[PDB]
Amino acid sequence: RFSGKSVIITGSSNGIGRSAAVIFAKEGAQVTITGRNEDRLEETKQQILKAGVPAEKINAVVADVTEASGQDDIINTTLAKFGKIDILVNNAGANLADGTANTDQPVELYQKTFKLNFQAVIEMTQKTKEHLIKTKGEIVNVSSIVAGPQAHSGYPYYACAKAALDQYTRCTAIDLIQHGVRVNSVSPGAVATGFMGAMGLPETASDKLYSFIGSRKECIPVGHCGKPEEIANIIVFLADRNLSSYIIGQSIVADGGSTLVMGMQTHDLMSVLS
Amino acid sequence: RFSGKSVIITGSSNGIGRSAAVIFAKEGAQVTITGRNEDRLEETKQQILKAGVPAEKINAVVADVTEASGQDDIINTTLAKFGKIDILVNNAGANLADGTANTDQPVELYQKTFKLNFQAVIEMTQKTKEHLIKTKGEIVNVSSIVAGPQAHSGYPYYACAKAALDQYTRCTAIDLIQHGVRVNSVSPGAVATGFMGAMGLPETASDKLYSFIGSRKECIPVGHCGKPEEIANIIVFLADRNLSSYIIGQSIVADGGSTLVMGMQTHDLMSVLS
Amino acid sequence: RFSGKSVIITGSSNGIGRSAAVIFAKEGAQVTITGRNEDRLEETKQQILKAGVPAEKINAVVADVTEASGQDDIINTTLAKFGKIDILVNNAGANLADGTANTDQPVELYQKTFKLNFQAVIEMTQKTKEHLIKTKGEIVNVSSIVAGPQAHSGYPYYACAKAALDQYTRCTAIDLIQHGVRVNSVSPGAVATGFMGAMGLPETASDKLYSFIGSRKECIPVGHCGKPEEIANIIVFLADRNLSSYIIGQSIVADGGSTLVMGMQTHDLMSVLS
Amino acid sequence: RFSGKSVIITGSSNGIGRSAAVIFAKEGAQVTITGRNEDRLEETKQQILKAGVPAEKINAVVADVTEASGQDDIINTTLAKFGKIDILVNNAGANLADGTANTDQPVELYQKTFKLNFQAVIEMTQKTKEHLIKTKGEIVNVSSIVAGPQAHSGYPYYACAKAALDQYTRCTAIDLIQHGVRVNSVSPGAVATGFMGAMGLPETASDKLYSFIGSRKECIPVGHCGKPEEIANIIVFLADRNLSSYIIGQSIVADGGSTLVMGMQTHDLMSVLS
Ligand SMILES: NC(=O)C1=CN([C@@H]2O[C@H](COP(=O)(O)OP(=O)(O)OC[C@H]3O[C@@H](n4cnc5c(N)ncnc54)[C@H](OP(=O)(O)O)[C@@H]3O)[C@@H](O)[C@H]2O)C=CC1
Ligand SMILES: NC(=O)C1=CN([C@@H]2O[C@H](COP(=O)(O)OP(=O)(O)OC[C@H]3O[C@@H](n4cnc5c(N)ncnc54)[C@H](OP(=O)(O)O)[C@@H]3O)[C@@H](O)[C@H]2O)C=CC1
Ligand SMILES: NC(=O)C1=CN([C@@H]2O[C@H](COP(=O)(O)OP(=O)(O)OC[C@H]3O[C@@H](n4cnc5c(N)ncnc54)[C@H](OP(=O)(O)O)[C@@H]3O)[C@@H](O)[C@H]2O)C=CC1
Ligand SMILES: NC(=O)C1=CN([C@@H]2O[C@H](COP(=O)(O)OP(=O)(O)OC[C@H]3O[C@@H](n4cnc5c(N)ncnc54)[C@H](OP(=O)(O)O)[C@@H]3O)[C@@H](O)[C@H]2O)C=CC1
Ligand SMILES: CN1[C@@H]2CC[C@H]1CC(=O)C2
Ligand SMILES: CN1[C@@H]2CC[C@H]1CC(=O)C2
Ligand SMILES: CN1[C@@H]2CC[C@H]1CC(=O)C2
Ligand SMILES: CN1[C@@H]2CC[C@H]1CC(=O)C2
Repeated sequence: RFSGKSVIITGSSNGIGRSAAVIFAKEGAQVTITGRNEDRLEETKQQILKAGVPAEKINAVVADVTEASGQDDIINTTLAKFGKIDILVNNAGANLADGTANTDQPVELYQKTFKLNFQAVIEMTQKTKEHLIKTKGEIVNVSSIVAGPQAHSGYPYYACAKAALDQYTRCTAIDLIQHGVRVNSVSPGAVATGFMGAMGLPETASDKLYSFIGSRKECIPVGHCGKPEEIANIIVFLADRNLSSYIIGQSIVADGGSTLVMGMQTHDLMSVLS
Repeated sequence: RFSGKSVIITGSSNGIGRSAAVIFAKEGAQVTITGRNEDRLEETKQQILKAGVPAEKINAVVADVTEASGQDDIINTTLAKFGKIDILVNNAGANLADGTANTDQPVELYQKTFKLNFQAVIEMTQKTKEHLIKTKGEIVNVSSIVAGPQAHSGYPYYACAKAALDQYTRCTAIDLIQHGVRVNSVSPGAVATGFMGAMGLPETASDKLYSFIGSRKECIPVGHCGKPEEIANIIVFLADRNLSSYIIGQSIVADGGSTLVMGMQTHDLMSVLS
Repeated sequence: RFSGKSVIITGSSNGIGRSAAVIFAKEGAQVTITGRNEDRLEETKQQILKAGVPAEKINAVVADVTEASGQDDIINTTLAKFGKIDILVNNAGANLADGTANTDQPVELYQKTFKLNFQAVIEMTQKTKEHLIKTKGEIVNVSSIVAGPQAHSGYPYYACAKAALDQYTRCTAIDLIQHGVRVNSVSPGAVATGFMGAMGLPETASDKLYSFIGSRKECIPVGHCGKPEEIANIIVFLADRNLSSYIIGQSIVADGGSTLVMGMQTHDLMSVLS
Repeated sequence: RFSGKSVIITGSSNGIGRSAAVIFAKEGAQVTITGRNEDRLEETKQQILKAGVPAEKINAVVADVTEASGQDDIINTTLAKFGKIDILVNNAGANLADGTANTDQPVELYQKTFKLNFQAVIEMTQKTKEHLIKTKGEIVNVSSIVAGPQAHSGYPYYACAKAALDQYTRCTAIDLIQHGVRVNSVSPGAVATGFMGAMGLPETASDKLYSFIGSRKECIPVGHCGKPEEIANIIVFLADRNLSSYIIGQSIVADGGSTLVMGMQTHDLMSVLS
């Protein structure tokens, strides 16, 4: 339970952020849900309400997490309404696509990619710090296996932003634990959300993709494509001092086993000898 | 909840294994607790009973996990009494000490060390496999930060056994997930248990040690020495398909942040310039 | 030998870059040395000339690696004077300081730190590619143990920039190898150079700091503080396709063993028991 | 040069060891080559003689590295003929096969796999130490990408033995460096040698297998299967204190980029959408 806890979940107007928000709410938390898409943000709110959570325990904020005023709005409204902040979930993120790929992607794409997936995390962390230390709270960042240890050459900026995020999780974890706040992270593998849709893929195509990798053991050993709730459960676990108190500055990989398979292992000996 | 689940926790006559066993039991599991020390095994049983768990839901077995007959006894009695096996927790382990240290420790110490911390894990895994696949169960191994990434030159065999364990967790996870069983692990940092006592340290000395590292931020950033329950909570989380289903073949580090600190970082710039 | 090889070493006006430059030159390579400080760049040129290398083999360029103008001059002058580019070593880097520390360092320091330690690498890589694939050349990046696996909470942006670099090395390595160009990196530990001076420390304080860590085994196990040449040697090995041809997208750690020591290991058992 | 250097290369009767042996010899070192197969050991000696090296510089010893008798002969003959030992390269190793696979391989295969790939290293290290600290020598271990970070479920014991080796390299490196001896390692990926033959594959099948993976970029990004010399080169670099002096307790990965590819990346987006 997170009864009474004030929780801020960035990027909760869809996917992982949404699931996490409903879980926190079902666990008795006062949650600040936010995003840019007003319709989807409303959908998240309705799912929480449908869960039997009173409207006063929900603070929906329409904002761009990369904008200073948007960040301030998210934080100020949660403070005004809940009077404190216990947990910060830096979940908002995306693999920004402009049509280019590989090392040829423009630096402008690099700037925007880092602006969202990294700089915004720094800013939310800095602006939330003082409040988290007054409650001896938590921070849970949402990284990705795209950070490594394998190469993700098709989209280096997104991959490197996450890699930067991981070391930021470790740095802020060791610095902030001094003041009583724990910092950890989750590195998801493939998760069927609106992620590919945001990259430009029609629902029909994103579905085909998630379905394909979810059925190929060399893609996802576990036998199914990740679901938002599966990642949300681990974000919640890491946000629960009572259960994960001894875990500090770590990002637990949740990829159904994807990173445990090499490209060379997709061929079996026999078939190669034929 | 683990209502009805059949759980085998090796090394549950003390420390982490004990805590995990009581948690599983409190969660409604039928637990097989085992060890070599009859008195301590009984103490674990009593703690479970004191928790309000009926005696029929407890299978206490006195055995040496490195002995074939001991392993068989553990497995057979749990099958006879519970009729199935859902979770295997390879927790039994120890840093065997014979008075020597560093690369000079004898190979005989290496053989015994691996016999317990590694070979016994292989054997329990092989003998439990078929039953775990009939229930599409779980395996949770208990490794250690002594496996790396830092060197632990004072006791190379214990350190290397754990390192071997980690790759075994990954290997068996990818091989066994094909048949529906998930395999993960936990790599604890310092935990105040009977661990140092088993190495030859009197309770008074082990207490002084755990107390010292628990109060030095450069030793354990979190501000306290690990408690068995803190590691147990994560073993339980990993044993819960419903919550950690997408985590496969991973060992989550729980060391209060110890491995995040370098030896060179124990000196601050100013004091060095003085 | 690098006879018939055109090499560009950014940040070769001092420290590691300087050493790398003199070795490449001694091995018969046409070398382009660069930096912002003309006095020190001249000193580098001087050491190369003293090594018996003819002036027509050395192309000194004053430039700011973060400015497009500087980048273009570095590349164009080499192409104009040497007609091609075989090796590019992204050595330029620094832990920018503004007096602030920890998670409190301003985003402005972040932006400047990344522009130098990461964006400059992206840009030099993008602008040199074409010529490197022309000669089936090499790329050697210089990172730092500051990227991980330990936390470096005092200067997060410098740490995270290096963490991003490492994933960039991997991404470009896998992307550019299909065009015949190898990408690798070296992650140095502490090395007595002008690094600390650039941070604001007078030579006396710098020498003191370096001497101290070089004499404490819990700081640098190898027994001495690293010297520029020790890192230059491995940069040269990685730049020599004839010798390291099978190493791809890797960053070899050269820290005299620093990352192999935990902060907790700085205290021996007996000291604690008293 | 290794002029005035006495070098022991276990497993130098074939593959990587053979290549390493010829290079060391070409660099003017007194070399001790060893193996069990006298025919192949002779072939190694022959290549060294053909390289212009005098017979008094080469000490061929027939021995089983897993037997104390063999270990003592390897060491004593070198000391008797060359008077000292400067470098020890633990190259001997093999993925022992008995027809079984996966987590089902018997503990008996485990014991044999570890005795060769791990215990033999412990023993050679313990028995050579004294002489290595006498000359402030080097130790280079040969591991494998088989240790991780990916799973290698088909042959767990060989994989785990290498994982144990890596932590042993780190432990002994930090322990032996205080006595002036450097310990490092190289983790090769696929390399066309007699490795597959030892596993039971006829030369034709072996050549086919090696050619296949060397031509598929998702298998070996670099474009070719590794050759013994490519690994020997890095072993020699690590054995050359004059060049790698600052590298301690590290195992550089030389797999032509294999570990940088995920099984999921073997499928491109467009192929999936159709
Ligand atoms: N899906 C996958 O396979 C993986 C996802 N991840 C991580 O998960 C997160 C994304 O969620 P899913 O993963 O659920 O993605 P979508 O389901 O892609 O969710 C994106 C979320 O973040 C928000 N967001 C994106 N950019 C901005 C912005 N500039 N300002 C405010 N909000 C923004 C979206 O808001 P709305 O659209 O209004 O803007 C939305 O709530 C990222 O941190 C991502 O890296 C990591 C690994 C794999
Ligand atoms: N304590 C710490 O700081 C850390 C502990 N760990 C891991 O935790 C586990 C040990 O528990 P704690 O950690 O709680 O240790 P103790 O509290 O040391 O518990 C040891 C447990 O394992 C059992 N055990 C040991 N050897 C054998 C054997 N041959 N046959 C049967 N049972 C055996 C003991 O049985 P009884 O004594 O009868 O025999 C007991 O239940 C190991 O896996 C260890 O590596 C990992 C990192 C840190
Ligand atoms: N020293 C250490 O302990 C470690 C160093 N490293 C890496 O080594 C590199 C730094 O070299 P040393 O290590 O030799 O450092 P200094 O000896 O600090 O050398 C810095 C070098 O880079 C150049 N440089 C810095 N900023 C710029 C800029 N904006 N434009 C052009 N050139 C610039 C300097 O040129 P001049 O000042 O004219 O501009 C100089 O040649 C970095 O990549 C750093 O991260 C990694 C780990 C440890
Ligand atoms: N080939 C590959 O793709 C990879 C190889 N490696 C490592 O390379 C080494 C093997 O060499 P290649 O790689 O050249 O293999 P083979 O070409 O397989 O060479 C095996 C070598 O070790 C010796 N050897 C094996 N078992 C014993 C024993 N019991 N006693 C004495 N010598 C023994 C052989 O001697 P002879 O048979 O007389 O006994 C021979 O010189 C191992 O350490 C292996 O793990 C790591 C990764 C990949
Ligand atoms: C890197 N890439 C990200 C997350 C896993 C993988 C597949 C996908 O669909 C999006
Ligand atoms: C390696 N060593 C093990 C576990 C953490 C560290 C301290 C201790 O007391 C026992
Ligand atoms: C790697 N090395 C460490 C931390 C940053 C850099 C400079 C120094 O003096 C100590
Ligand atoms: C590293 N390399 C991989 C797996 C084991 C070894 C032999 C081979 O042919 C492929």
